[PDB]
Amino acid sequence: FHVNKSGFPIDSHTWERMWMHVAKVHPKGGEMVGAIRNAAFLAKPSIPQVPNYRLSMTIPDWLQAIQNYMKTLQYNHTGTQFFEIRKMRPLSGLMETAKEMTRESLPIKCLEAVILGIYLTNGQPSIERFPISFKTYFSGNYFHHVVLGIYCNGRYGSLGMSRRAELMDKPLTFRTLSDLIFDFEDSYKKYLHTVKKVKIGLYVPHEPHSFQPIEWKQLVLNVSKMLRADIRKELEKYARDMRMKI
Amino acid sequence: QKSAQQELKQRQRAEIYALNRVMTELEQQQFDEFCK
Repeated sequence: FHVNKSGFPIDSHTWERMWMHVAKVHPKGGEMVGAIRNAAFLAKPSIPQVPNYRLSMTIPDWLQAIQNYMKTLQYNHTGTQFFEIRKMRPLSGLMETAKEMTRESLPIKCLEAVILGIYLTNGQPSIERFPISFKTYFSGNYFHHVVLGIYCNGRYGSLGMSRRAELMDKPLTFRTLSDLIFDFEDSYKKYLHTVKKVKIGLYVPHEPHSFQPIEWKQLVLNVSKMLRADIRKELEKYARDMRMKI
Repeated sequence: QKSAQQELKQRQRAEIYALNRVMTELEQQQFDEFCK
């Protein structure tokens, strides 16, 4: 799990460490890397068009166009995250990074996608955006994951990106925040993950103050220690607090 | 200057997507060893 901090083009140290990582991970490692590096007839990958809301689109079609765009960039399986995201940086600067991702047009992981999703939905006030972070346990280790929760016309859904199809986008059909979270919990268990912690942020402002960051953990729930009824109780109370702007 | 680096950016992008295809297929095969 490396992160590219050298910008673009990627510098030598970052580039070579990526290649050594994949050489090690892949069973046919050295043969594989030699087949790609300096290969002479590599396809030039096409550059997908950035989605942009039009009055001629329904909101679900527009958000599906956003999710399809992220799928076209692809989930980043190389081990090197290509765009650095510093989570407490002001939104103003994060939006410059999101713009950069649409320009360089490379594979992305879960945090990059949350930032992209904010960038691509800014300016449509009928959509409210808030991050949902998961801490899970699987065979001896803790894993971290984040998606963009959305609320629109009285329904919850999400956008996101993951190595799993069930841990990302959810359609606008959940009637409560609890139903959305419990769907993530039930999906996680298909993969023998136990959810240890759920964190809900605040609504991401469409017009943030110059210095305003994303708030990632307004609500933090140690879910593995609580019963279903207590979890839903807390989620519903926080969600109504959000919807009221309390 | 700002031209040799564009050539390098594009070269790196083509190799990144070739690499990502191979790694995606490997994860899909290891994940299938899990589901089986």
